[PDB]
Amino acid sequence: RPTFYRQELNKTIWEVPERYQNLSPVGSGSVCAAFDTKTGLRVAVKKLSRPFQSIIHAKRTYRELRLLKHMKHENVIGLLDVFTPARSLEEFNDVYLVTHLMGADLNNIVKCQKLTDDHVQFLIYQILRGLKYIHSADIIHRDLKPSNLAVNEDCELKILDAGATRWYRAPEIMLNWMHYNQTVDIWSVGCIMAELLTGRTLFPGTDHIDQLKLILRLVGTPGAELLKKISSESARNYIQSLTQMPKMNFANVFIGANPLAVDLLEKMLVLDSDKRITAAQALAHAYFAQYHDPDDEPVADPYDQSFESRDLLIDEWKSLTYDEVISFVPPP
Ligand SMILES: Cn1nc(C(C)(C)C)cc1NC(=O)Nc1ccc(Cl)cc1
Ligand SMILES: CCCCCCCCO[C@@H]1O[C@H](CO)[C@@H](O)[C@H](O)[C@H]1O
Repeated sequence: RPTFYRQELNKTIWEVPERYQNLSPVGSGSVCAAFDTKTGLRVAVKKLSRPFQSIIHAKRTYRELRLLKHMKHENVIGLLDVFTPARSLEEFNDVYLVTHLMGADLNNIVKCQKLTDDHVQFLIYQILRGLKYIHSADIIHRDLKPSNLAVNEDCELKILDAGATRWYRAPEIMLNWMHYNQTVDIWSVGCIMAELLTGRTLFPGTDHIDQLKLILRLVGTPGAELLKKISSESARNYIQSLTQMPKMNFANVFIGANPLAVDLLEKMLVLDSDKRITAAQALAHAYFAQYHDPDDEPVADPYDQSFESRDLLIDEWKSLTYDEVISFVPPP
């Protein structure tokens, strides 16, 4: 145990190792920017909010620590440190996570700077590279969106999950298909890419039903091959009565754009999730010829997520989370 110190920021009490100095809030879990003295770099410190209040909250805390500890990739958020002031399992009630401070997210970059095709290839390439890694650990993001993409002054990017919200969501998630293959994240990428190319939100729906309406206007109402696969009689009938929107020609939609960018978008923005390009396939697409290195697109170690099936007591999840804090080994 290093030495800790108390400070109040925005009516929140923060107890951190003296290692971390100059704390100033960035967001509300609550996040502070800090100076890491041992390494002399700026970091973000997140104080977990009510981590062990319910069984579901306690499992989320554990899930969050388990995940961040596992993520070891350039284009994915990584855990620099995890600490608790607690001297013992009985004293355990707060969790803090430490990661790189990246100065800005992808909205910010898009909403005032017009991006070149080269900017788009590089930024999307990095999202796909990080996604290949995420997906190889049998993890699905489910909420990919520009605010979950941190970007530095070299436009190097990492994927995170900080916790408008639905403009990037796969149509199957908004019909609560409740199965979801990993290509839901690829839908999200198509939406992000289109917006980097045009500077405009692809599907800026006002509410849930407007969202879907806008999606179908571009990609059309489901074709016969898709409808064939819908096991739910009600879902089928919901779908089949809506006016039968034709699939738009993307070349006629994304006018100024690289024909290779258009081809890739067509392969990502498919209603049928069985037919969407995977992260690994997308990396070898010609759009990214300048960036693609098949020997530098690493996959993750096996990730044991059997805890996901488990129904445990708050204090069990708490103890399990406490073990993970203790076993943490900081990066090189
Ligand atoms: C839950 N989750 N899932 C992922 C992915 C899927 C991107 C690996 C990442 C995370 N969690 C986070 O990204 N958590 C997090 C913690 C501290 C800060 Cl300052 C910012 C974010
Ligand atoms: C309004 C009509 C929207 C239909 C879009 C949903 C089609 C998504 O695609 C479906 O996703 C499932 C994964 O969850 C798979 O099991 C199916 O095989 C696949 O076709």
